[PDB]
Amino acid sequence: EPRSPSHSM
Amino acid sequence: MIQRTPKIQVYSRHPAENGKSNFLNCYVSGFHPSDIEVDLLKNGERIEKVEHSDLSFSKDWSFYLLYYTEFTPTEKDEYACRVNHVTLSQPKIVKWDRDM
Amino acid sequence: GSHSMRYFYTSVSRPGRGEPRFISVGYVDDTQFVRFDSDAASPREEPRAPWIEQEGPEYWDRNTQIYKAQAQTDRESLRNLRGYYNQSEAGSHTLQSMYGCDVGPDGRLLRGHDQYAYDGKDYIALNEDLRSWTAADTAAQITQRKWEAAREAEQRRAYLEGECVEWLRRYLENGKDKLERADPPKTHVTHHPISDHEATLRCWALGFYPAEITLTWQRDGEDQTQDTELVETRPAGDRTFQKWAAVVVPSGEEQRYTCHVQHEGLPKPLTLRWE
Repeated sequence: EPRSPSHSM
Repeated sequence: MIQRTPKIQVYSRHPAENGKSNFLNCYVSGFHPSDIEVDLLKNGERIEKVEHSDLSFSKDWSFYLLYYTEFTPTEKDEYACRVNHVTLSQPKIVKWDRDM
Repeated sequence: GSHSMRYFYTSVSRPGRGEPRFISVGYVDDTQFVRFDSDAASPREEPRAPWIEQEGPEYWDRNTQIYKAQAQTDRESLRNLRGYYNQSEAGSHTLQSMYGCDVGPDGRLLRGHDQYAYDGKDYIALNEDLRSWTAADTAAQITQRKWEAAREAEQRRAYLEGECVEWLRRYLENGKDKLERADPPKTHVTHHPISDHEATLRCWALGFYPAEITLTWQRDGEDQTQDTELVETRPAGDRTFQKWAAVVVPSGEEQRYTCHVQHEGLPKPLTLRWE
């Protein structure tokens, strides 16, 4: 399963 | 900006047998950026309803795609893959050879 | 056996034509098992291998929401990176993401990966310690300080040591023989006269999994490295791979040449001949 998104670059 | 020229291979899924159902493949790899036009041709004419794999890439970040269509090879019918990419000054046409 | 899981994201900006296109694919070893495409009519995670189809609706729902959120995050990242590099707001740019885990036969984590490229250049990568970053340049150092302050490495490490390892183990249990048992190549040699004096011997390996293979031509059991045409390993389209190796030989000397095939699926290395 994919990683939950966190911060933008 | 990074621009990498596509590698192209045209080939069948199974060893070609005239009159026997097969898949015609055009594998484009090693390219950047991902914007690319790939047509399969039968006797110089664009084949409709050609499908492709989901955009993926190698550990060097270069993209690869498989374009394919179901086909029945014959003695006389000529198949090719035509690729357009920002790195190519003209379209690259690779003919299908059943021995490669 | 030893195994890997990887997710590959591609975001491509198209200023003036709406929000960037986001595509994700997931792999176990050399097998693609999921996709998502932000430009699909109703974007959702879709199965691409039979053994993932048994995951319930909560799996597909959760993953779909994650990709939709990541597409918006990548859109923000593309806007930030063209700012960092003082690039035109008119141009198309590419953000690629590649992450996942390598496990051994016992299922324990050997190595975690979480890294990024901008316009095909390495940008930032999580180090093997899963605790620190390598930044390619002063733009990537802006990202690094933002991610250090936000404790991003801890979020990535928790995933790579936890869900990545645990879900890969689950896929290997559900994929059984398709993922654990290598499929050996179907092999044959073909002969193509060039002239009365030269001919091509071509050694074929078809329908093998995984993609790793070695094909070598030998003359009297000595490798013919400098004289062999070797094509890159290519997908058959049915989840298996193809490769061939060719050598040009003097007509009537074919019997001196053997093709050697090494693949994980073979009980032992094959020696083939024109026959």
